[PDB]
Amino acid sequence: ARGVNKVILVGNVGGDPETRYMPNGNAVTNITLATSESWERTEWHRVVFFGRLAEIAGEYLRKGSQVYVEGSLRTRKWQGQDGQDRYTTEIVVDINGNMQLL
Amino acid sequence: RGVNKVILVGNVGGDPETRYMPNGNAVTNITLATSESWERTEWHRVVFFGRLAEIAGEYLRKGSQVYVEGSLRTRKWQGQDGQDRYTTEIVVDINGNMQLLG
Amino acid sequence: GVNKVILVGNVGGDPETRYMPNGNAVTNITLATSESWQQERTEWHRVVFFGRLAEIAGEYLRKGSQVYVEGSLRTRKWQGQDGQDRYTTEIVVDINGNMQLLGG
Amino acid sequence: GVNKVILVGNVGGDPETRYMPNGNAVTNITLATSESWQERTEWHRVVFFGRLAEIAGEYLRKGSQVYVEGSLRTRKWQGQDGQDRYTTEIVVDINGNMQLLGG
Ligand SMILES: O=c1c(O)c(-c2cc(O)c(O)c(O)c2)oc2cc(O)cc(O)c12
Ligand SMILES: O=c1c(O)c(-c2cc(O)c(O)c(O)c2)oc2cc(O)cc(O)c12
Repeated sequence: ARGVNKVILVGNVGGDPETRYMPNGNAVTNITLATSESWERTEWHRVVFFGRLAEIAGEYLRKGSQVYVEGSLRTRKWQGQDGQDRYTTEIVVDINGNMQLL
Repeated sequence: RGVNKVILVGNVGGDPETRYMPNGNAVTNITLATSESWERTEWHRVVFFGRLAEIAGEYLRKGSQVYVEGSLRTRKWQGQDGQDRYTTEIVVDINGNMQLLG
Repeated sequence: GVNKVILVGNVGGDPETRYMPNGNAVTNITLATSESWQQERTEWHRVVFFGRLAEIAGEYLRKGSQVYVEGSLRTRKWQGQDGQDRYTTEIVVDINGNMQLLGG
Repeated sequence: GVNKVILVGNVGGDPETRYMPNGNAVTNITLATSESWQERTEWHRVVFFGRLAEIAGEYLRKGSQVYVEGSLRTRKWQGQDGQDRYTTEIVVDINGNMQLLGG
């Protein structure tokens, strides 16, 4: 009927956080997060924070910061300037998730 | 050198597609639906490797409820038009887990 | 830090739910998880729910129900009737956690 | 079923590592996680086996921050009987994971 959709990541922040405000005006910050698994492959994650965690992320995270993150997966549908249909899967960290500077 | 973990419980979207590579090894593919009701449903591309692939292929059907634990991998590809596209999947292999529910 | 527990298993007996003056509900179960490989070892967990999930658990869980549970670990200290220190570690599932009835 | 625990916190004292009749290492720590609402800290008994036991023993120290993923095992034991006692531990072995944090 309904399910579980949970993501946990520990890794290093790719560049400085980009935080912006909606009209509301609630904070949304964006980062990319690198995790690596060795047998080396590194994996880049698009993490987006909302609400209090957005402000905290925006304030405290920097390029190279190590951080723990817990959220859920959302794939957004969007259009390129040729029309078409593109998709991006992100890790949404909001009130139902968590973040910890490490 | 990071943590990259995904846990999902949801219902399988269509019958599993399983195929064999050279080497004699199974890879099965499903889509998995998770929903949070106040309703939004989220579709996940899950791909299994190794023993779990055979087990998935054999036991999962359209509508099956299943628990899944894997890690996120986004694959880059050029679409027929010149463009870069990305597909993020949940890889469930020896480091992950699956459990048929019901 | 982070303190997180995820369990899928079968409920051991009927839930025991009770209400405080407030009221607010608290329900208790035991939950069995097994790893098979001996031929199986089963592990018994003391899970306790608070708030909305407590009512939902109380209502919907029964002996034998399969359920998913996400909470955090709390270990309670107590003196037993021999005067000795005892400890009980529970999985607390509250507003920060989650529960999902499985099957149909 | 599924029996999974994930913790991030600070190690309570130096790790205690010991070796078994074979050669295999087992190391023990306590791990503190805290939530402020103004604060409650929770102490976890974590026990490592195999490679992670050696890595834990070598690299973890009092105050180290670490990520840990394991499963819950409650052990029965006598000790002094006295009486029989029970202790729930987080077992981190080949099916789990650990990551030293900080840099
Ligand atoms: O899984 C969940 C979860 O973890 C939290 C959460 C919230 C916090 O404010 C925390 O600090 C925290 O650690 C967890 O909320 C939730 C709320 C839901 O409606 C449903 C969920 O499934 C979760
Ligand atoms: O999460 C897991 C994990 O880390 C390992 C693992 C850990 C090590 O330290 C190793 O050297 C290794 O080969 C595997 O096995 C697993 C096996 C499962 O069935 C399920 C899991 O979730 C894990």
